Amino acid sequence: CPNTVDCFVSRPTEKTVFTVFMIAVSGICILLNVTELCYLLIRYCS
Amino acid sequence: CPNTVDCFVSRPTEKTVFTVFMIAVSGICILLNVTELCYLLIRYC
Repeated sequence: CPNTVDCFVSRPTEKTVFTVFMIAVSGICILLNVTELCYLLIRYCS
Repeated sequence: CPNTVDCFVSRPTEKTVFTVFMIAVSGICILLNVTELCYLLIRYC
């Protein structure tokens, strides 16, 4: 490409909405897994 | 034009060749007119 070329993405807004949906659900699964992990490690130490 | 575009000139080499000729000849015309300034100031002054 000579110098800098402008390029345009297809459906960027819809892709952002689904990205937010996947990230937020993925982050919740991190909290749920962490909560269960600490629950077991609370009992194991106790 | 978005960002910087590349453009290509038509016959750049032939145009440079003819540019030197016109510049060089006009330099000769300057010297000739200076000579007429000297042969006319020697006669008068």
